[PDB]
Amino acid sequence: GAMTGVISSSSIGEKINEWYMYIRRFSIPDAEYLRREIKQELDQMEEDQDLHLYYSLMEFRHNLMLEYLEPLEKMRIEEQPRLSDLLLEIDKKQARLTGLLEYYFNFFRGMYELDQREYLSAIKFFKKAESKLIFVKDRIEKAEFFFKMSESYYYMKQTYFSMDYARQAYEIYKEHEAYNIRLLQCHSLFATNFLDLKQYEDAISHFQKAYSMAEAEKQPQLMGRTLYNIGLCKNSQSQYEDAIPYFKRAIAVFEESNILPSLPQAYFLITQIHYKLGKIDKAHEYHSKGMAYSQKAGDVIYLSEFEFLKSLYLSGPDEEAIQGFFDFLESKMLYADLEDFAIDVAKYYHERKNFQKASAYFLKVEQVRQLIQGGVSLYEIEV
Amino acid sequence: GAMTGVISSSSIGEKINEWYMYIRRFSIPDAEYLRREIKQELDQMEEDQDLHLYYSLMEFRHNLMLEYLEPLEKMRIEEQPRLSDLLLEIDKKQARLTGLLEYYFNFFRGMYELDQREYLSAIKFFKKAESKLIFVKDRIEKAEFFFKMSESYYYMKQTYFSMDYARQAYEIYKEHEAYNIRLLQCHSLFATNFLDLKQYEDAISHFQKAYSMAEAEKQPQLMGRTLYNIGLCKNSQSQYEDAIPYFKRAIAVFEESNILPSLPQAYFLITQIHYKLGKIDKAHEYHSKGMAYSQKAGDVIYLSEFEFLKSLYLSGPDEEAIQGFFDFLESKMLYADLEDFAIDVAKYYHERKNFQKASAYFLKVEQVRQLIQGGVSLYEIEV
Ligand SMILES: OC[C@H]1O[C@@](CO)(O[C@H]2O[C@H](CO)[C@@H](O)[C@H](O)[C@H]2O)[C@@H](O)[C@@H]1O
Ligand SMILES: OC[C@H]1O[C@@](CO)(O[C@H]2O[C@H](CO)[C@@H](O)[C@H](O)[C@H]2O)[C@@H](O)[C@@H]1O
Repeated sequence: GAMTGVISSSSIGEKINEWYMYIRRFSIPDAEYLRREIKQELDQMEEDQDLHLYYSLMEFRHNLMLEYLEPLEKMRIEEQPRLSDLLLEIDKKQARLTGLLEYYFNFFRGMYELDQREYLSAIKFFKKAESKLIFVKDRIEKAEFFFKMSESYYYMKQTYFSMDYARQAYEIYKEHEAYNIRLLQCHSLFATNFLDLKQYEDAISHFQKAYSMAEAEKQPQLMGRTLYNIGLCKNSQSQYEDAIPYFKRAIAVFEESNILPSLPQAYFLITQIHYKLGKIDKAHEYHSKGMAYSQKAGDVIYLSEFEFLKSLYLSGPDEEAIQGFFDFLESKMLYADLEDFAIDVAKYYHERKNFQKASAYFLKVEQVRQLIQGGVSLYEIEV
Repeated sequence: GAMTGVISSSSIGEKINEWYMYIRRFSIPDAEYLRREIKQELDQMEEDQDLHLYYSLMEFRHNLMLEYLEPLEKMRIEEQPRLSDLLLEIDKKQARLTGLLEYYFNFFRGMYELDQREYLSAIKFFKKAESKLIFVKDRIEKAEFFFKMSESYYYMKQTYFSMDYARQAYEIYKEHEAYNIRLLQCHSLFATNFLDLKQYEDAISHFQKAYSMAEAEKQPQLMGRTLYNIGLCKNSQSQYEDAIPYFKRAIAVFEESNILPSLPQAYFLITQIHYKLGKIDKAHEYHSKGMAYSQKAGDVIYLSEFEFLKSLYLSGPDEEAIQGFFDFLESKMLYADLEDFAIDVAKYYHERKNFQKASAYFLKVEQVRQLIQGGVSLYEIEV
C-alpha cells in the first residue's frame, strides 16, 4: 500500500505513564527505577521530542513527589498525612502541570492501545487527551496532536476523521514558517486518504504538491516516498506506462541517498508491473535487486512477497506456494496485501481463460473480506 | 443492509438556520415569513424535538430582534446604529442563548451537509456543535447528540467513531430510568457496527439483547427490525436455513402491526434464500407477497430488486435486465446493494459451473469496489 511511514515508540510513552502511576502512589523504588531506565533509553534517541517534553515534565513531577515527602521525615507516622491527601494537595497546587501530564498520559496511553489493536480504547484515550489541549499552550504542540491524530485515524481507516484532523493541523502549520515539512506531510495525509476513497487524481495532486515541497526542502526520504506513492496511484488505475517513471525516479532517490528500509517496497510493484506486461527481461532484473535488498535487511514480509511474484509469474503458477503465502499474510494480519494479491492471481488466470481458477481465487478474495480484520471489544457493556 | 432509523427531511432544521440568517440581517418580513411557515410544519410533525426546542429559542431570538429594533423607528438614518453594531450588542448580552443557538445551528447545518454528501463539511459542523455542548444544560440532551453522532458516523462508515459515540450515549442512558428504548437502540448501533466489522457473533448478541428489551417495552417496530437484522447476519454468513425463522418472525411482527413500509425489505431476503436453496415453490410464494407490498408502498427500489430476483433465478439469467438493474442501483448510488447482488450473480453461475460468467460478475464487483462511492472535497486548500 502507500508509503507512509516509520517511527513508533509507543513502548516509552507508556513507560512514562507507568512511572506516573508509581509517582501518584509514592512507590519510590519503582519510580526511581523507571526514572533511570527511561532516561537511558531516551538518551540514545533523537527521535520523538514528544517523549522528551513528557519526560521533563514527569522528572519535575517526580521531584515534587520527593519534596512533598521530605517533611514526613521530621514526623511520627501518626502525625504524617495520608498519602492520598498528600496527592490531592500536589494536584491542587499544580492544576496546570497536572492537566498537561494528563494530556500526555492519555495521548501515549492511546498510542499504546493502538499498537495493541485496541481501537475503541485508543479513541477513548485520544478524546480524553483532546480535552486537555487547553493545558497545551503552544500552538505548534496542538498541531502535532492533530497531525498524529490524522496518522492514527489513517491507520484505523477512519478516513473522514483522518482528513479533518489533517486540515486542523494544516491550518496551524500554514500560518507559521518552515513548518513546511509538516505542511507537506499534511499533503501526503490528504493524498493517502484520497487514495483509500478511490479519489486517485486528488491523491496525485496532493502527492505532487508534497513532492515539490520535499524537493525545495531537500528531504530525499520524502521525495522518494511521494514519487513512489504517485506511481502506486497510477498502478491502481492500471495506468502501467505512466506508473513506471515515478517508480524509477523513486528508486533512484532512495539509492542515491542510501535509504535501505524503503528499497524492498520501492522495487516491488515495478517488478510486478513487468511480469504483468510480459517484459520478462526487465522483470528479472528488478526482481533480483529487490530480492537482494530484502535479504540484506531481512525483510521477512518482502522476501515472502518477492517469492510470491515467482510463484505466480514464473513458476507455474505454484498454487501450493501461493496458498502458503496467503496463510502467511493472513497469520500476520496483512489483510490488504492478501486481498490485493488474491485478486492478482484471479486476474492472472482470468486473462488466460482459466475461468475456473480465476473464479476460485475470486471466491478467496470474498473469504478474506469475510474475516474479522479490525475487530473491536466493548469496554464494560453487558449483553 | 441492516434495518434502522426512520427520518427526517433535514429541512426544517435548515429552515430555522435560514430563519436565524434573516434575524441576523434584521430582515423582518422574511424572518416573519419563516417563523409562521416553520410553526405550521412542526405541529403536523412526529417530532424529534431537536426542532421545537430550537424553534422556541429562535422565537425568543426573533423577538429580541423586534425589541432591539423598537427604538429604531423613533430615529432617522443618521441617529440610528450600524446594524452590524446592533447585532454584536445582542450577542454580547445574550452569551448563553447565542451559544445554545450555535449548538443547534451547527448541528442542523451538519445534518444538511451529510444529506448533501458533503462529509468533511458535515464533520466540521458536527465538531463545532460538539464544542457548544458546554451550553447544553442537560445530560440527556448530550446523550441525544452522541446518539445522533453515532447514527451519522454509522451512515458514513466511520465505524469506530460510531461505536465510541454509541458508548458515550449508552453511559448516560444507562444511569437514567425511562431511557430503556434509547438503551436498546444503542445496542442496535453496537450491533450494526459489529456487523460492518464482520463480528457476526457480537452483532447477533447485541441484536438479541435489543430484541429482548424491545419485547419488554412492547415496541413492535423495534422487535421486527432486530429480528430481521439477526436474520440478516445469518444471511451474510451464508447460514441461510438459520436465517429463515428470523425473517418469518420479523414478518409476523410487521404484519400484526400493519408496519407496511418495512414489509418490502422484510420479504426480500427470504425470497432470495428460497431461490438460492432451489425451493422455487416457496420462493414464488414470498416473491408475490413481497412484490405486492412493494407495489402498495410505492417502494421504487424493492420493486426493482424483486424484479432482479426474477431476472437472475428465473429468467435465463436475463443478463441484460441484470445490467440495467445494476446501472439503476449505480445511478441511485446504492453501492452496497450493487456489490452484494453482483456477487449473488457470480455465485449462481459458479454453482452451475459457468466459470466464465461467474468470473465476469466477480469482475463487476471489483469495478463497483473501485468507484468513488464516498468522495470528499477539501475546504480551501491550495493545489
Ligand atoms: O515497511 C514497514 C512499513 O511500510 C508500510 C508502508 O509505509 O507498509 C509497506 O510494507 C509492508 C511490509 O512491512 C507491506 O506489507 C505493505 O504492503 C507496504 O505498504 C507501512 O504500512 C509499514 O509500517
Ligand atoms: O427504507 C429506506 C431505509 O431503509 C434502509 C435500512 O433501514 O435501507 C433499506 O432499503 C434500501 C432501499 O430503500 C435498500 O437499498 C437497503 O438495502 C435496505 O437496507 C435504510 O438504509 C434506508 O435509508
